[PDB]
Amino acid sequence: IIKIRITLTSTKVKQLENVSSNIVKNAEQHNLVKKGPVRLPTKVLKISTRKTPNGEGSKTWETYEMRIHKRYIDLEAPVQIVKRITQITIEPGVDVEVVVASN
Amino acid sequence: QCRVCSSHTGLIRKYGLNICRQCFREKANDIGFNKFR
Amino acid sequence: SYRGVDLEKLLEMSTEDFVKLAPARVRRRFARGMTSKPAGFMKKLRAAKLAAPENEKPAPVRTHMRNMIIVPEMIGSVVGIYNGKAFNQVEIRPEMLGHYLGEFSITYTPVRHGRAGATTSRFIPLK
Amino acid sequence: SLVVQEQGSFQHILRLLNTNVDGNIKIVYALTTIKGVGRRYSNLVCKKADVDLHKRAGELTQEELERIVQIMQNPTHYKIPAWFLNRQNDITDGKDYHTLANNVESKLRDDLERLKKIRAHRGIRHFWGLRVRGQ
Amino acid sequence: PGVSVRDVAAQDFINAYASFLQRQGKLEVPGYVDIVKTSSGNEMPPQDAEGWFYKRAASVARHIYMRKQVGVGKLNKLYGGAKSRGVRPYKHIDASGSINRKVLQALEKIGIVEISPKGGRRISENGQRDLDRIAAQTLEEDE
Amino acid sequence: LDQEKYDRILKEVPTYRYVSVSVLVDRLKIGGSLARIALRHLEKEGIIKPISKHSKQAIYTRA
RNA sequence: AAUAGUGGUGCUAGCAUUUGCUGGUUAUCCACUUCUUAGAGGGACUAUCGGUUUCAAGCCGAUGGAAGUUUGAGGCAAUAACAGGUCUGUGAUGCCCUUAGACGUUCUGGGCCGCACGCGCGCUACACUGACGGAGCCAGCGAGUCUAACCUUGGCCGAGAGGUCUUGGUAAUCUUGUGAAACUCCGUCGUGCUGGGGAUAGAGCAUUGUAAUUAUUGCUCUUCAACGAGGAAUUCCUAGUAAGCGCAA
Repeated sequence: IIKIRITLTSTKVKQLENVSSNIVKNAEQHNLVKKGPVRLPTKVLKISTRKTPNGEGSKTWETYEMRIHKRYIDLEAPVQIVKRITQITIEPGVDVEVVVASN
Repeated sequence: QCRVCSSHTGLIRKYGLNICRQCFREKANDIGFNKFR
Repeated sequence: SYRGVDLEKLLEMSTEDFVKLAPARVRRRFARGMTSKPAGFMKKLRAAKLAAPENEKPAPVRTHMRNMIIVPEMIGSVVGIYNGKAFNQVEIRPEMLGHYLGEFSITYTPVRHGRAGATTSRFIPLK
Repeated sequence: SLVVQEQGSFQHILRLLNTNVDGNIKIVYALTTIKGVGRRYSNLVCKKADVDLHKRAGELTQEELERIVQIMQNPTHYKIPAWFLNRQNDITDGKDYHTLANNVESKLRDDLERLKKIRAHRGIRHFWGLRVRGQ
Repeated sequence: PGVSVRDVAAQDFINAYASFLQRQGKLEVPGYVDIVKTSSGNEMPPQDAEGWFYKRAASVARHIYMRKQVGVGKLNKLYGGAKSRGVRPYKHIDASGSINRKVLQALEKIGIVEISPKGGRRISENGQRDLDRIAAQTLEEDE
Repeated sequence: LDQEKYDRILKEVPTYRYVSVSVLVDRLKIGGSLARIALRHLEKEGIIKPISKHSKQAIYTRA
């Protein structure tokens, strides 16, 4: 019966809109109070490294990339409602977290 | 450390992975780095 | 006579105000660390010291010599044994005070031009 | 501003310890013509002199040429800090002084010749540089 | 017919204000104002012999006007120059702190700017009824 | 050091078309601040009909 | 959409005041998505008219349009003699001493670091479209602390350099609006190798580690020395492009 907050920061964007849909699905079949999935600015990683094992040759480089997407939802529910549904929305590559911060 | 492929120099100290860069191009796939641009 | 002081201030002044009459690096390199095994020359400098007539030879021990400050406890002593290959012949002259013990040994022979008649390099080339 | 017309009385040659000054310039630029004193040093002493900061040689009071070396020869007497000096904590006497034009060469050779020949208090491998490659 | 601080000149408004402060003389002016310049990057103590100490102290009040708070690190990273290094390329200036530490404390004695609970020194109703009122005294300089 | 800053300027001002620092440095004794203070005195004298002025330069003509 | 923002209602300070223009902050509360961020879609095809051509592929104008140079920029794509492709590649070479090893370490000074010329790809110039001094004051993509010292703001002392007391930040929240520089006004300066240009230097105070001499770097004051646009020659950089100006990893 406490306001909670869930985060999920994954790297397969197709496998994050199935999870964020079924989160808001079973909450709205029980019709709790909620606020929509707020989508944060994504983070990209990069490292320039030149493309030769030895050093003998012409010079330009590579650039590698890795994309991290992160979005989070706030929620309030009785604890018996939420403690079951957070255990049936598992999927590989996906991270789930629960925050009950009510300072 | 000197990891493998005749390298103790040019290590990638960033992002806490510590790989010799000769042996990064063949391992950058399965880490999950990919080139796009 | 650094500060206009008596230049015979040899045993009367300790190592502490020795640092006070000195520039800033050893004015930091004084509590820089309480050395024990690198304080092993001083336990062996007194093992052979001042038991001689005028003008002596100390008991040098193989060290890494180049790094310590000069002590007032020196007269003419020919410090330096083998500690590697580049030899460190360190005689004491008489009392020229406030310095490292490193600035005496062989580090580079000052050889002039062998065939340096191309002084640095060429000009823009043309044949 | 205005037209002030003085009767010349301007000295192409000055006499401040063998320094002959073309004094048709600003007086802080006049002192910089001597050695050992620059515009980072001469800046405050004319501000210590409490005069106009635009004058030429033809309008200077005659006591002030005595005054400017008097503040110079008594540097720490009239609030000059330690970081406003050239020669500081000497190896021979430990005191702190500044230098005029014709004596920067004093405390120069004798202080280098000990590092040149005598293998001095620090100069034993600082012993060939101004001797073999830069003599 | 009533103005804020925001609708006057920028350079000229300081000049008329500091000249009034030149008539005031109620400033702890330390002894070393002749020697110490503004930063390390500048080459010379300024061509102003006197009023520069009135100049910086006026404009620091002018900058806390629109702002919420000012510490000391901000006006260090403020003061309009480029560090020369000689033959090496340039770098940004950073300003000295002792000449700013006291002149921020030199306005608490006259009821202008004081410490916020958030952690910076800001104007309150002391200046907000007087510093604007003497900024309202600059409206006579508009004609 | 009394007449050269007294007759060619206090009498022979209105002879030209306009006035800038170019005409005043035609004497090799009138330096930069000396030429600068000339108009700085003459603006008080009212002969200058000003057109535009800023810190790098002015545009001044005579009466 | 309190990890973005405005719009009110307020507590609340100025207020010329008099209706008013600037503030006020946790939570004073409510209502909002235009700007912001990220998912889902849409939109441009050389469209439509006028020329031109074997009337063909197309190329030139035109008006519309966020966009009409493959719309701007990249990534990705195998024929070949460089016996440089070697990681516990093995050569899947039999002599390298290949077993008191001349392959390890700790434990040692000396590797790129010695006078009189460079083809080393611009760096700081040679100045009034300039220096110096006062002000005015604007950004983008990236980064970060637990078995542990990373970011660092106030209050601190001091001229910097720094030192001390605190916090804040596992990340749109904190550093950070990263108040960057050129440029911008107001001045001082006066064309001389002068205040342009600081190249070798001596005196000093600091920090980082086991240790800075042969200056590891940084702030003081001094000294100001080649250097007046460059002979013959010859260039990584394409319309928000060439050039300046950055000071983020």
